[PDB]
Amino acid sequence: MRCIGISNRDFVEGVSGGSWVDIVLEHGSCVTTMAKNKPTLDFELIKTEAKHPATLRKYCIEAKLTNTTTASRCPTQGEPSLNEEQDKRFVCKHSMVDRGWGNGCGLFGKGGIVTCAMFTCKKNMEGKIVQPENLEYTIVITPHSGEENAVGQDTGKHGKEIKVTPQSSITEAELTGYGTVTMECSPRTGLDFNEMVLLQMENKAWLVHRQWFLDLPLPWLPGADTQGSNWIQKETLVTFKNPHAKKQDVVVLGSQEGAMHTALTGATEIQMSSGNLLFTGHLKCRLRMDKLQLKGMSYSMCTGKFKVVKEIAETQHGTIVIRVQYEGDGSPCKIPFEIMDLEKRHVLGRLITVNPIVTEKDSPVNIEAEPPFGDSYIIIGVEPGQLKLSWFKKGSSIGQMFETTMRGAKRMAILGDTAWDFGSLGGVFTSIGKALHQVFGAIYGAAFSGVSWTMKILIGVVITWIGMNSRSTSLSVSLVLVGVVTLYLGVMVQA
Amino acid sequence: LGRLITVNPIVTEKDSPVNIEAEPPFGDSYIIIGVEPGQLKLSWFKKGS
Amino acid sequence: SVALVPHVGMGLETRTETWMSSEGAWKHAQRIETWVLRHPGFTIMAAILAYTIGTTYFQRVLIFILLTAVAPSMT
Amino acid sequence: SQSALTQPASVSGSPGQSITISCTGTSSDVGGFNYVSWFQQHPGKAPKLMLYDVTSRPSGVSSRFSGSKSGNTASLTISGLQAEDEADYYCSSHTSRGTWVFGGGTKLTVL
Amino acid sequence: QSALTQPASVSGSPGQSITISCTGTSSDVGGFNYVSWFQQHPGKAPKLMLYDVTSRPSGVSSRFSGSKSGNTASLTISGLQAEDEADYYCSSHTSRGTWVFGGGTKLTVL
Amino acid sequence: EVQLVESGAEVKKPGASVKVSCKASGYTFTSYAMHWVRQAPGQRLEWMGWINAGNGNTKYSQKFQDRVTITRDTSASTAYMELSSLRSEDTAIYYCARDKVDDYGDYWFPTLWYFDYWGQGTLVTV
Amino acid sequence: VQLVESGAEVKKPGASVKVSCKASGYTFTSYAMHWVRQAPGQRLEWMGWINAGNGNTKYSQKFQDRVTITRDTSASTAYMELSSLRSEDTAIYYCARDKVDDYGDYWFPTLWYFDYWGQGTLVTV
Ligand SMILES: *[C@@H]1O[C@H](CO)[C@@H](O)[C@H](O)[C@H]1NC(C)=O
Repeated sequence: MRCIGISNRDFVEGVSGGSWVDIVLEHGSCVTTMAKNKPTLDFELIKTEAKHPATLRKYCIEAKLTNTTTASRCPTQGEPSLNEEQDKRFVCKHSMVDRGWGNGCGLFGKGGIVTCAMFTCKKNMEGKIVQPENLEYTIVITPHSGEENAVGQDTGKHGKEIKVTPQSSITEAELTGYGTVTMECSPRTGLDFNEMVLLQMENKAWLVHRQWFLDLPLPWLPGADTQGSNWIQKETLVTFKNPHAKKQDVVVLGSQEGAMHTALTGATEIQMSSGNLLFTGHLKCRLRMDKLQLKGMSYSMCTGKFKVVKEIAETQHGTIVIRVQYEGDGSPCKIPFEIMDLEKRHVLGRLITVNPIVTEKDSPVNIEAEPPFGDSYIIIGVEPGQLKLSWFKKGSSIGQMFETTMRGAKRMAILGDTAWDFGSLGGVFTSIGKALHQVFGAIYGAAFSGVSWTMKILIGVVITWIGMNSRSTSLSVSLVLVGVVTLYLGVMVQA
Repeated sequence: LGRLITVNPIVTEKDSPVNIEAEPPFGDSYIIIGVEPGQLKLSWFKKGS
Repeated sequence: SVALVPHVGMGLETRTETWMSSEGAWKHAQRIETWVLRHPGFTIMAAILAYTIGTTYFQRVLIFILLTAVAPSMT
Repeated sequence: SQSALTQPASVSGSPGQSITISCTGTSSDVGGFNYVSWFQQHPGKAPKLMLYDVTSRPSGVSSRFSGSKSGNTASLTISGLQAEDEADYYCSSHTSRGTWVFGGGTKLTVL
Repeated sequence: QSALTQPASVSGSPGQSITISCTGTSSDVGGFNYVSWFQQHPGKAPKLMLYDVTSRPSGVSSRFSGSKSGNTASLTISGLQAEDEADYYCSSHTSRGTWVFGGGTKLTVL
Repeated sequence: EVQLVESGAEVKKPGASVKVSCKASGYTFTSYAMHWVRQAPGQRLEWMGWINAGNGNTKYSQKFQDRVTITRDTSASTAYMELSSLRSEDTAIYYCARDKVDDYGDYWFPTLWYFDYWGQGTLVTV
Repeated sequence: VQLVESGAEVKKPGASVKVSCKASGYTFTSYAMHWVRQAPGQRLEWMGWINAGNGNTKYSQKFQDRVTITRDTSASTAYMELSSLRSEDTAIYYCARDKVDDYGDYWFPTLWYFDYWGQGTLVTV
């Protein structure tokens, strides 16, 4: 009831012999589950929480230098010595200047000089880490039944929200009037948070790769430094200039926030302002529809007239939604909603709001359905005052088949081998495909780690040409396939 | 899928936790502790091959 | 600089939009085009070098493309 | 502040009669979206939401109150007019800009 | 590596459950499981009630339970009998190899 | 039971600034955006602004943008509306209506049932 | 397992007071002997530990230059010596134990540290 208006909506149809389905919930998407004699349900991964993160490293973006001091040694006499050179909060450099009689030395040549200035971090950015045990995904399950009575219900929200954690593998949600739904979620495999850091800069946070973050060329402190002054690679944030071999000065390099933003061009912005909330990534769950039953299946069809209070609106997925008010008596009753052909011989459209019912006369009901391509007629109610609303879909079965193939391909590109677990019932074909995809994805990630989309496209074009120019038709086909997949992935990558 | 290392885990005293070492299989696996009424099932992923 | 090494090909990318994805998808191509326009002389030398080290049209084109891409890139 | 939605200053209806209060706005607020909410307010008391989403009404509001929208105009129909329905009715809209524009209001007077 | 923070006083009617908080840093309480709770009756040496965050010695009642979340570790007493009225000190082995004791809290029970 | 309670009516001189307080009870205050709608003795309702109690984001009407500040307190779950440079035409009853923010927390599109619950109202006389 | 200390001592400010804890019921050499002070009405305060196995020590920074901890393996007694005493040192001094590792090194504690204490020693000034 909340995923009609979402562009990234997927319909998981059917269950297994055990009455379970495997669905992968992405943050920006929703899943509508439909099974025979089962209520339609909407599932949305609405939150990921990283709890009690531990600071791993601290990086300096804006620094300042103070207390600059210098010491000089006459040529051939060794190296100059500064007392501040023994303090690690002072950054130092040794260089050689021209020395002679004019500036007070006995002989002519290069004399050693050392410049030390105190290094202070004005602004820093922390990279934090969360253990997989401390993730708390939130999922909203809504019975996909059209009841716009938010005020009418005691709770106020028709959707029921369950918090998934690694501690318990089974989560049970009781949808009042529908039985209960069981979710076997896998927070462990959603995102590897052992290999990731939660990098928060000034008032903005990102989700970055751990090795990338530990290879950042900035002054850093360890996560437990606790004095805040012993920065490690301070030389990355200062410049030592000895332009004419006459004098040496040290200046600081300017705020590096803004260059950090350029560095973060492939990251996902997360939010740490009021808690470490992540709105990216997926969660693979197993949906057990064993104690899930329709609602009001013991009611009798309404013997009254329905008034349309909101005209049939097509959703972005080809399903039509319409709101109908009930005017007749016998308030609690089933809504005789059917999708027919012109002659009303065949019922050729399926209802997505299975078993629509009017709980109260005064309150309207939202009904969604998936009409067929072409002309179809929505008949609502019994014949005295019967509503017969026509509709045209404007698609083709071949067209939506191509669209579904593209949706599945994009899911494979985004989710990887996890795409084989979306709306999947345990089968030989799915398991074999997932194993093959695991092997291929491991090899591909090894071969294409760290390269950008333009590099991916160049490599794919090169591989395609190499394969097309090979005398063996087997190796040629293999290389062309690899190159075409690389080109697709490079085009689909980023964001 | 997995075999226990702390063989024959037993609960001598009620208010006395017992800590169990087990060897899960490579990949996804579920650690089930207890019997059906109130049983606790825990998921785990082993990152090797 | 930190900006010189971006967080681009790290395999952490979801359906959710990444930082500076839209604008930054073509920054490298725009910079390369601007550099080539500003320095037409080097591109001629790169083409001549690629043609000299050839023995196949595919080889020469790849060499020229790589040279022109890395000439602005290597600072 | 945009511009206040305009509706008739007053409306009078005999008990048991059907009364319509029309609210007019631009294509930005009422013509554009469906955030047309009607608020009943008896004098000296906070406004009460009677209609939202043009036609939808809250749980405690009776079926007498029904609303509609046509082009840039929103209508509030009160069937079965009762003496207790003596309050200023304000139409409010969420505008395209992201702000709220209340209507001037009509006083519903019984008989 | 400074003194842990605890409420000065805590009270709870007999039979209620009473919770004490020990807040440390990333090295005192949020870094290591060396969180031990000590019960000291007036004029007597402290008694180790809990250790390893949650574990309790052999002779310690089962009404004493310990939890740790982030940089904060909590001690909860359930039965809250009159003999539970004492000063409760929290400690932790810091990352520098030293021991830090919380300010301590007092249970009034009645 | 959801009830919103505002501080009692106050009387002030034209140059002063008044701070009305709305206290939300019976719901997750941080999960709802608190709106401030003004009325005058016989004139139409005037929307002023909203404060997102979840993250403190605010929005004001152009009419009141320059001289109104909407603040919320997470701890006490209260929403403040301080009207500075508050001149005589500001004599008004000040209500506080509530609308719910999205699951993501931010307030981008309101809920169709906005202003479902109002406060009793505070009368400010200048 | 019992830890016994010396009797309460009264010292004028600026003096040095040495207290002792006698470890019985367990192998003295296999345990580390900690010293914890508590000002009257104040919280406990860790001072340092003596590794009776080999005499290694670690003092709290607040006592590094004043407190000295020594052992007598044969006597199975630990000694706490706090020179240059001041007014603020009036407090009951406790002694707590902690087993050292299999090799007597004692750098990681045992989770059940300070399991057994002494009745404490009162020092006033
Ligand atoms: C460094 O310079 C500041 C003035 O900028 C001065 O106050 C300070 O004493 C100098 N030395 C140190 C160690 O801060």
